[PDB]
Amino acid sequence: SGFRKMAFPSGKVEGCMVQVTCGTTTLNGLWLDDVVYCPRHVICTSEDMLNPNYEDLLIRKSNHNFLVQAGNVQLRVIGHSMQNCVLKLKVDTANPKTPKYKFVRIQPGQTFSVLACYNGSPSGVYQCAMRPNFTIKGSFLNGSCGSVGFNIDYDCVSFCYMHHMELPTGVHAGTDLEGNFYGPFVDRQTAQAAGTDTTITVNVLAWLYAAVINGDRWFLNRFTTTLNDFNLVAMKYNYEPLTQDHVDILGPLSAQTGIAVLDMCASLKELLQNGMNGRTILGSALLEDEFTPFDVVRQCSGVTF
Amino acid sequence: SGFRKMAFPSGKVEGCMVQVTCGTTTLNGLWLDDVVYCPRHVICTSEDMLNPNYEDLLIRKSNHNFLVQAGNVQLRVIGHSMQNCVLKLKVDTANPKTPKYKFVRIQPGQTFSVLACYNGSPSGVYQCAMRPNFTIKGSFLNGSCGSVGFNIDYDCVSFCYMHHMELPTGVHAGTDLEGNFYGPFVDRQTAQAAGTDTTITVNVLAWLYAAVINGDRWFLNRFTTTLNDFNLVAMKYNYEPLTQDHVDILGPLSAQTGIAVLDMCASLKELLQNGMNGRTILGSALLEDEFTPFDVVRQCSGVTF
Ligand SMILES: CC(C)(C)NC(=O)N[C@H](C(=O)N1C[C@H]2[C@@H]([C@H]1C(=O)N[C@H](C=N)C[C@@H]1CCNC1=O)C2(C)C)C(C)(C)C
Ligand SMILES: CC(C)(C)NC(=O)N[C@H](C(=O)N1C[C@H]2[C@@H]([C@H]1C(=O)N[C@H](C=N)C[C@@H]1CCNC1=O)C2(C)C)C(C)(C)C
Repeated sequence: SGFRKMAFPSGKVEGCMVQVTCGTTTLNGLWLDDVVYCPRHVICTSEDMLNPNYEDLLIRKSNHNFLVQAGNVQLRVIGHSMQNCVLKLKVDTANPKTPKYKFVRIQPGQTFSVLACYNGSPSGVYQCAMRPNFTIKGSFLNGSCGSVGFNIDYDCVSFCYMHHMELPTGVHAGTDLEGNFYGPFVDRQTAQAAGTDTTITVNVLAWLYAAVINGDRWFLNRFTTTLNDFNLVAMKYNYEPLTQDHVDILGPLSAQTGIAVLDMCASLKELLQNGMNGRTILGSALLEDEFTPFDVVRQCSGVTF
Repeated sequence: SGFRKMAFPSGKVEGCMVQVTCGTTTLNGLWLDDVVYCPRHVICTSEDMLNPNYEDLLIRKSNHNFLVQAGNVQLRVIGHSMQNCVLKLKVDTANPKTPKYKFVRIQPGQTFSVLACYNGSPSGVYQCAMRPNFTIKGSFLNGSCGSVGFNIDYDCVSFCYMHHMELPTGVHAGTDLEGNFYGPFVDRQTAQAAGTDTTITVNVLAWLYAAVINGDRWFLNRFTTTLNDFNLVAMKYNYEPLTQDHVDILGPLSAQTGIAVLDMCASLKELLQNGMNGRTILGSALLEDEFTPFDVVRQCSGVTF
């Protein structure tokens, strides 16, 4: 037992991280087969990033201007193109450590692991959620761009995020691996605003099931509610509407614990209306919304990769 | 910016994880060069674990009784011995993925990453602290034993923990890699008690520096204190004494922020005496003590491996 914010093992992704340098700018790239994927603002000076014309800056680069390094080994670049906000650098060597992989675009509310990197080298791994406003709460410094987020399923790495930029209050924004931003953001150093964030209701419920599985049961009340009445109450506390799709997804945890989802909603309703009264749940004084239902099952059942 | 509970990249350790099976019991082992290290209770039946004589049970095992599997490949066992609570299984094949490594015994208050494994396969990675009562707050299920905790320094993996057992309230206990338990525990399924835990004062201060670095400054007051007066106040809140060694270790963060350690102690003193008044620090409603000073610098300066 015990319940921790757990990240995927990062070895498969570590074997794909490289360093990309164009002129004076160095960031991280992802090397899969014979292609290196990286953020397009590697081609920028600091001055360009205030208002870049990426197509124009790329036209004046040639293959040899991109210095790509896997550890202590330069990879020779033999073609290049831009896809949305990422560059694809074709190299003359296929990465022998390439995992089975997919590129996926995740949904708000879903979680993934981030391998933060600098100069092509891994610094650490942590778990994030795609917030409803399409930002993530990450930990990123200068040079971290090109770091990727991912999930693993058996042997298959699903890449879903590449890091590009930071927003007020330590908030981060990036693209999927086709270079399309999550959220209404562009890769330009100019004022842009995130939408209001909201709490991921289905993840709070998953985490309350994790608490019950761990023996933290004090918050279970004797009541049920309707889905409609729960959503009226949760709305003023800035919680996402709970849909029937969410209820079905919570099925395995509900069936395992013997606690109907709507009965857990009645307990959450009371927590939202009355507070915690100075108690904790799984050691936390705040309700937690960055564990999906699958995260809870994965951790409490010991799924491996 | 941003501050997350960050684990070390686990790839180097993933390449060392194997499965060990003796009779009906399967757990994890660590394969370095031509030796597999694993917990000795792999040689137990469930009944033996109530009161095992490990020396006696080991005498009736021979090399061939240990089934060691690296992925889909059986490693042939060619010798065996017991060192304290771990077994060393000598195999006929050196692990070609062996990192540069060391075995170290960590101190209470220090942190490390855990790669939780089942059947020799990684499930997830998270960061833990060795509590002052020599337990850790982990996430471990049946079959997780042999999972290891570690730190990385440049290229060198320092292994410091191997998992053996669970204590009341989701608390975990294990050994260093010479098989010596942390704390007053034995590997026997019989009542044993942990000591009272206390809060790691120097880590709380490190985390408050991380908060300042991140712009969360509301708790800084205008006061200083003496080391003696701080420790009198912290004692009734079940905080560890802060020593001059701790103050020196906090030097880099103090010098970086321009906040004398004893000035930060005066701020912590006020938090302990007055509470948070409904505010958070780095998103948390509780003071956090599982980041060391080096963890803070590593994250906020982007150290890589
Ligand atoms: C106003 C608005 C809300 C839009 N915000 C910003 O302007 N934000 C900027 C930013 O992020 N950038 C400016 C420039 C880069 C991108 C960039 O520097 N990315 C780093 C990659 N290595 C990752 C950063 C570095 C700091 N922490 C990270 O996460 C591009 C092309 C947008 C700054 C101010 C944080 C530098
Ligand atoms: C009373 C006391 C405080 C001493 N506690 C226990 O008895 N605790 C026991 C326990 O842990 N064990 C009993 C038996 C094993 C060791 C063991 O089952 N280890 C698992 C390795 N794969 C890891 C466990 C499995 C559950 N979660 C883990 O962490 C040995 C030899 C001590 C039980 C009750 C949790 C099973």
